[PDB]
Amino acid sequence: QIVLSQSPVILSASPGEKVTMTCRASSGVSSIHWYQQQPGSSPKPWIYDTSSLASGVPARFSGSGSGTSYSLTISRVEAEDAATYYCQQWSSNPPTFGAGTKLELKRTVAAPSVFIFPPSDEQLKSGTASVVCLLNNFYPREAKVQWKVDNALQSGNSQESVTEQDSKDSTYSLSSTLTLSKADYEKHKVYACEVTHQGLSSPVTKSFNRGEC
Amino acid sequence: TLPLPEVQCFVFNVEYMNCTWQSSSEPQPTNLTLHYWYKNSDNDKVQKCSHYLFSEEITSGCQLQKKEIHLYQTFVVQLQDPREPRRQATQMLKLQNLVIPWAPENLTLHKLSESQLELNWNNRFLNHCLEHLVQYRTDWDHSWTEQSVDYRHKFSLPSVDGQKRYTFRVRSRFNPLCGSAQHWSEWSHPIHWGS
Amino acid sequence: ELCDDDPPEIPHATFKAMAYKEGTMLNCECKRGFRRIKSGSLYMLCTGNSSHSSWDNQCQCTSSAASLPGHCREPPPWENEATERIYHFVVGQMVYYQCVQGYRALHRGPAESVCKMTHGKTRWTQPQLICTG
Amino acid sequence: QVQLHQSGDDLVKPGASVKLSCRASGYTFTSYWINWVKQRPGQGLEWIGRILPGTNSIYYSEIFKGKASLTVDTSSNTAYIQLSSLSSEDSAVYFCARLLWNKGAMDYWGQGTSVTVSSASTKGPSVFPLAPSSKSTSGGTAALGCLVKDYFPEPVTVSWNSGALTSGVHTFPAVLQSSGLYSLSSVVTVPSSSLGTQTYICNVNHKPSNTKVDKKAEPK
Amino acid sequence: APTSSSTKKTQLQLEHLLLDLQMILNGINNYKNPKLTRMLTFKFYMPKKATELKHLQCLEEELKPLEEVLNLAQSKNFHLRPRDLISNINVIVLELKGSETTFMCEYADETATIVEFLNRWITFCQSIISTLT
Amino acid sequence: AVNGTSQFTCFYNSRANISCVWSQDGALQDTSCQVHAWPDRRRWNQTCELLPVSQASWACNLILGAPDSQKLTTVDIVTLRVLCREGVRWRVMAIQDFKPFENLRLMAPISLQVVHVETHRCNISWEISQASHYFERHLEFEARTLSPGHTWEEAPLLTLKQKQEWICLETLTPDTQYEFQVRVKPLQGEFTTWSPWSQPLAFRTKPA
Ligand SMILES: *[C@@H]1O[C@H](CO)[C@@H](O[C@@H]2O[C@H](CO)[C@@H](O[C@@H]3O[C@H](CO)[C@@H](O)[C@H](O)[C@@H]3O)[C@H](O)[C@H]2NC(C)=O)[C@H](O)[C@H]1NC(C)=O
Ligand SMILES: *[C@@H]1O[C@H](CO[C@@H]2O[C@@H](C)[C@@H](O)[C@@H](O)[C@@H]2O)[C@@H](O[C@@H]2O[C@H](CO)[C@@H](O)[C@H](O)[C@H]2NC(C)=O)[C@H](O)[C@H]1NC(C)=O
Ligand SMILES: *[C@@H]1O[C@H](CO[C@@H]2O[C@@H](C)[C@@H](O)[C@@H](O)[C@@H]2O)[C@@H](O[C@@H]2O[C@H](CO)[C@@H](O)[C@H](O)[C@H]2NC(C)=O)[C@H](O)[C@H]1NC(C)=O
Ligand SMILES: *[C@@H]1O[C@H](CO)[C@@H](O[C@@H]2O[C@H](CO)[C@@H](O)[C@H](O)[C@H]2NC(C)=O)[C@H](O)[C@H]1NC(C)=O
Ligand SMILES: *[C@@H]1O[C@H](CO)[C@@H](O[C@@H]2O[C@H](CO)[C@@H](O)[C@H](O)[C@H]2NC(C)=O)[C@H](O)[C@H]1NC(C)=O
Ligand SMILES: *[C@@H]1O[C@H](CO)[C@@H](O)[C@H](O)[C@H]1NC(C)=O
Repeated sequence: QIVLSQSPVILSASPGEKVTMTCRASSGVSSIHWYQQQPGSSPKPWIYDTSSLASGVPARFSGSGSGTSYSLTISRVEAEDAATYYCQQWSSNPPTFGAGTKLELKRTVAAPSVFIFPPSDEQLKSGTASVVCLLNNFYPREAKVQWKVDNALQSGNSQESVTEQDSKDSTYSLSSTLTLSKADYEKHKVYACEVTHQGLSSPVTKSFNRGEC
Repeated sequence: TLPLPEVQCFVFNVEYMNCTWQSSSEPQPTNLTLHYWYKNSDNDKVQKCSHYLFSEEITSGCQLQKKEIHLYQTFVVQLQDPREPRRQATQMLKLQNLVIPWAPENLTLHKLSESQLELNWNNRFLNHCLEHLVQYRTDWDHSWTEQSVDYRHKFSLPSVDGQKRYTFRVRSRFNPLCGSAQHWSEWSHPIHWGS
Repeated sequence: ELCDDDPPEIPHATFKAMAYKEGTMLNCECKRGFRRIKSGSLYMLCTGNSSHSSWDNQCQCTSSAASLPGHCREPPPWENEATERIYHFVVGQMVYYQCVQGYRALHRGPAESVCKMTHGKTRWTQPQLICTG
Repeated sequence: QVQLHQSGDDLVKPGASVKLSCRASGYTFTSYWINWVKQRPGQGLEWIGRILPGTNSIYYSEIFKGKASLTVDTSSNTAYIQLSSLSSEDSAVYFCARLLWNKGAMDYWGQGTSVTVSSASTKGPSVFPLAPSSKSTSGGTAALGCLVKDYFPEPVTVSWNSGALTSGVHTFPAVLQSSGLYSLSSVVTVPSSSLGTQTYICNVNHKPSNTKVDKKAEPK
Repeated sequence: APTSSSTKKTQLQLEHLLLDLQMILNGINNYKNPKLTRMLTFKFYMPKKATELKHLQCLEEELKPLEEVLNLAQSKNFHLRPRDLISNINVIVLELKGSETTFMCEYADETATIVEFLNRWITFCQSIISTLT
Repeated sequence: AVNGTSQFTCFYNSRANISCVWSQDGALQDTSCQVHAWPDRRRWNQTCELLPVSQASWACNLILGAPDSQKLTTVDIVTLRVLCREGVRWRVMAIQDFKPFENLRLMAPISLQVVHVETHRCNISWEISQASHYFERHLEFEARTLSPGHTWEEAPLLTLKQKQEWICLETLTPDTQYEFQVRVKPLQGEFTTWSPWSQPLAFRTKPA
C-alpha cells in the first residue's frame, strides 16, 4: 500500500509568513486530498483533488503538485491556522493518510521562569513522595529538563507534560515529575532541576534542601 | 514525372459539362488523354472523351453532352500521359456542387403602390432549385445593397424615392435544396427605374 | 476532460490501466468480417452516481457477410471483439507500462504515466522505461 | 445540512468487545458509503473499512481483517462497527465518515468516539497542595498549584476561586502511572505580596466518582 | 402543369429533413469544435445504394450512432440539442419512408466518418428533391 | 349549459408554445377546465388550465419546453381537447386535430432599433423571436409608420415578400415623430396568420 510522508513534522511560522508543506508518495498517485484537524475535533475537508479548495474554506490556502510530490501552501499564516494537516490518497486500495504535520506560531525567544516544589506534608503517605519542576511561558517548544539528586544522575523515574500554544500568549509550559519511595527520599538531602533552553544564555539550576530553610 | 494538372469541371445549367486542365504548364506538347467513370453505381465502367477541346493544337479540355452527366453520382475523372502511361491521376468530384446556372433573364418592375415596387425575373430550367442574390443601387449611393432571396424569385422594395434613380440586377445559385454549389451565375442585365 | 492524445507508446513496450476514471470511452469495434450491430452503440461510457460506477452502452457485433471510488473496471470481452481496444482517457488517468514478451526492463524506477492538465493542453509524462532483449 | 453523530466515550476491559454507532441525518442513508477511521494519540489517521447500507457490500483493510466488522440497521439509518479481541493498542478515537465517490475523499465526519482499555478501575483523586515557598520566589512573583494523583478514568476539571480566577491557571494534560492510574497538575503565578491576604483554592472535580475537594494553597 | 399538394407535402418533408441534417453538419464541421478530431474516429455504415425513398431505412438505422456522436460535441457555446434534433429527424424519416414498405437495407463494405455519412444523406435528399420538382 | 356558438382556436409559435382560446356563451359561471395535448408521434402530453380573459372566453398556454426549442415537426398531429371539470369526472367540450405547422402564428418581431436616421430617411432593423429553423428564408413581413394627423389605421401597409429584417423608410419629413410596427408570417401553412404588431418603436428625424 502507498506510504505518504509529510515533512516537516513540526513547522513554526510567524503570522503573515508564506509557508509550504509537502506530502510525498512512495509510488505515483493521481491526486492528493488534505484535511485539517484542530485539537479535540474531527478532521475537516480542506483541499480535494490537490486543487479544488473545499467549500467553506478560507481562500488563503492553495495546493498543487504532481506525481510523487505534492504540497499544501499558505499565502499568509493566521491565528486560525494552528492545527495539523493530513494528506490522503485513494488511487489504490486501501486509502492511506500521512503522519501529519503540525502548525505553530512563532514568537520572540523568551526564557522560561523556573520553579520547584517539595512534597507536601499530606503527600508523605504510603511510603510515596514526589517533586515537581515547573517552567512557565517559554518559547520555543524545544526545552530540556534533567534531574539530579545529591549531584547524582537520575533517569527512568520521571515523566513530563507540555501544554498547548495559548490563543493569545502563544507560549508553552512544561511540568516534570519525579517519583521516589519515602525511604529513598529521606536518605537524600539535595534535589536540583537543571533546565536548558534556547532562550537561556547559560544553564539554570533550581534546588532545595530537605529539612532546611 | 511532374505532377499532372488538376481538372476543373463545370456543369452549365445541367446541359453539358466542360472539363479543362492546364496543359500549357508542361514543358513540351503532350496529347493528354482523359477518362471518366461513375463509381459505386450502375455501369461502373470506364469511358473516354468523344468531343475533345483544343488550345494551341493540343488537348486542353473535354465536353459531355448532358447524356453522360449524373449529378448525384460520384464522377471520377483520371488524367493520363500518352508518353508514359504510368503517370496517371485520379479525382472524385460531386457534380451537384459544380452546377452554374444561366443568368436571370428579362427582369421587370411593376408598382404595387405609388411608392412600392416589385421585381420579377425568370430562370431557364431550375425554378425550385435556385437561390438568388438581388443587388440594387441608386446613383447617389457609393455601393450596392444586397439581399438574399428565396426561390420565390420576387423582391419587394417598399419606399422608393421618386426623385432618385434605381438599378437592379440578379444572379442565381444551385443551392441549397438541389445542390451545394458555391459558384454564382453571371449577373443579369441591369434594369433601371425612376428619374 | 478527455486527454487529446494517447500514451507515448514507448517502443517494445505496451501499457494498461488498473482502473478507468469516470468518463472513459471504449469504442465498440469488431474483428475483420464483422460489423457493429445496426442500431447499436458506438462506444461504452463509464458513468457513476453517488456510490457506483458502471459502463453505459453494451457493445455487439454480427457477421458482415474490489471496486475503487470513482473508477470503472475492465468491461468484459464481448463476442467477436476486435483484437485490440481503443480507450479515450481523461485527465488524472494513470497508465502503467510493461515490456512486451521476450524483453526485460533495464531500470529500477516506476514505469508509470499520468495525463496532466496545464495551459489548456494535456499530455502524458514520459515513462522512465527502456526495454532490451 | 448533513450530520453524523456517534456514541459517547466508552471504557471497556481488555479482551472484550464493544459496538460503536454513527447515526446519519440530512441525506439518503443507502446512497452513500460509510468509512471508519482510527486515530491513535499523536499517530495519525488509519482507514478501517467500507460499508454500503443498501447493498450489503463490505471491504476491509488487510490490517483489520477480522479485528473489526461493519453492520448496518437501515430502519434507523445508523451504522455500526464492532471491535473484538481488544488490546492495549486499540485505544484511540474512531470516526465515521461519508465517502465522496467521484473524488475518492471523505466529505463529512463524525465527532469521534474515544475508546480506552485498561485493567484499572474507578478511583478517587488524591489532592496535595503545591504550596509556595521562598525557593519558588523570583522577583515579585511566586508559584502555587494543586496536584492530582491516583485518579481514574478521565477527565478532571479544576477551576481556581470557584471559577473567579481565569488569568493563567495553566492545567497540564494527564499522564499514566505504572499501575494505570492518572496524574495531573495545575499552577498559577501571583504576586508574592498578595499571598499574605488573598486565599487561593483549586476546587478539583471528578465527575465519574462524583467527588469534590476544595484544597487550599497557603505559604508555610 | 403544377403538381398536386401530394408530393408537395413530400418535398416539404424532404426540405425539413435536409435542413436538419445540414444543421448537424454545420455544427460538427465548425472549425471552433476542438473535439472534431475525436469524432472522426468512429465508423458509420453507408448505404449500398440510395436513390429512392425506400432507402431511408439505412439512415433510420444509423440515427442512434448519430446521437451518440453528437453527445460528445456537447460543450459550452454549442447550440445543438441532440435529443430533440434526433427525435425530429426520426419522425420525419419515418414519415418519408412510408409504413407500407418492407425494404431491407444493404450496406457498403467500407465505413465512413460522420462527415461523409452526413454528406451522403444530404446528397440523397437533394437528389430526391430535384427529381420531385 | 346551452348549445350556443362555440369556438376553439389554437396557434403554434413554431417552437414550443401552443396558445388556445375557448369561448362559449352558454358556459356556467366559475367553471374549471383545461386543454389537453395528445401528440401521436411523441411520448409526452401537456395541459394548461383555462383562465378567464373575458366574460365568456378563456385562454391558456401549452408550454412544451424551453422557449427556443423545436418540440414539433411538420409531420406531427396533436389532438387538443377541452375538458371542463364536473364533480369528479372530466367532460370533453371541444376537440380538434391540430397540425402545428398549418396553424402557425409567430411572436411579434422584437429588438426593433433604428440603424440610421436622416432628414428624410430611416433604416430600421429588427429580429424575430423563437422562429423555427425549418422556415429558413420562407418568411414575409409587413410594416407601417404613423405620421402626425393620422391614426394607426389608414397607414399604408409596406410589404416585404422576403426574409428582410430591416427597412429603409423613405420620403419622411424633417423634425417629425414617427412610430413603427412590423409583423411576420411564414409562407407555410393553411391557417397561418400574421403575428401581432410589434411594440411600436418611436423615432424622430433630423432637423434640416
Ligand atoms: C440597413 O441596415 C441594415 C442593418 O441590418 C443593413 O443590412 C446589413 O447589411 C450588411 C452589409 O451592409 C450585412 O452584413 C453582411 O453580413 C454577412 C456577415 O454577417 C455577410 O454577408 C457580409 O460579410 C456582411 O458583413 C448585414 O448582414 C445586413 N443585416 C441584415 C439584418 O440583413 C442594410 O444594408 C441597411 N440598408 C441601407 C439601405 O443602408
Ligand atoms: C396522454 O394522454 C392519454 C389520454 O389521457 C386520458 O384522456 C385524456 C382525454 C384526459 O382525460 C387524460 O386525463 C386521460 O388520462 C393517455 O392515454 C392513457 O394511457 C394509459 C396508460 O399509460 C391508459 O391505460 C389509458 O387507457 C389511456 N387512455 C386512453 C383514453 O386511451 C396517455 O397515457 C398519456 N401519455 C402520457 C405520456 O402521459
Ligand atoms: C406563449 O404564448 C402566448 C400567446 O402569445 C400569442 O400567440 C403567440 C403564438 C404569438 O403570436 C404572440 O405574440 C401572441 O401574443 C404568449 O404571449 C402571451 O399570451 C397571453 C395569453 O396566453 C396574453 O394574454 C399575453 O398578452 C401574451 N404576452 C405577450 C407579451 O404577447 C406567452 O408569452 C407565451 N409563453 C411563453 C412562456 O413563451
Ligand atoms: C464549353 O466549351 C466549349 C468549347 O467548344 C464552348 O463551345 C462554344 O460553342 C459555341 C457555339 O455554341 C462556339 O461558337 C464557340 O466557339 C465555343 N467556344 C469555345 C471557347 O470553343 C462552350 O461555350 C463552353 N461553355 C461555357 C459555359 O464556357
Ligand atoms: C495529337 O496532337 C497532334 C499535334 O501535336 C494532333 O495532330 C493534328 O491534329 C489535327 C486535328 O486535330 C490535324 O488537323 C493536324 O493535321 C494534325 N497535325 C499533324 C502534324 O499530324 C493530333 O490530332 C492529336 N491527337 C489527338 C487524338 O487529339
Ligand atoms: C424571358 O426569359 C425567359 C427565360 O428566363 C424566356 O423563356 C422568355 O421567352 C423570355 N420572355 C421574353 C418576352 O423574351
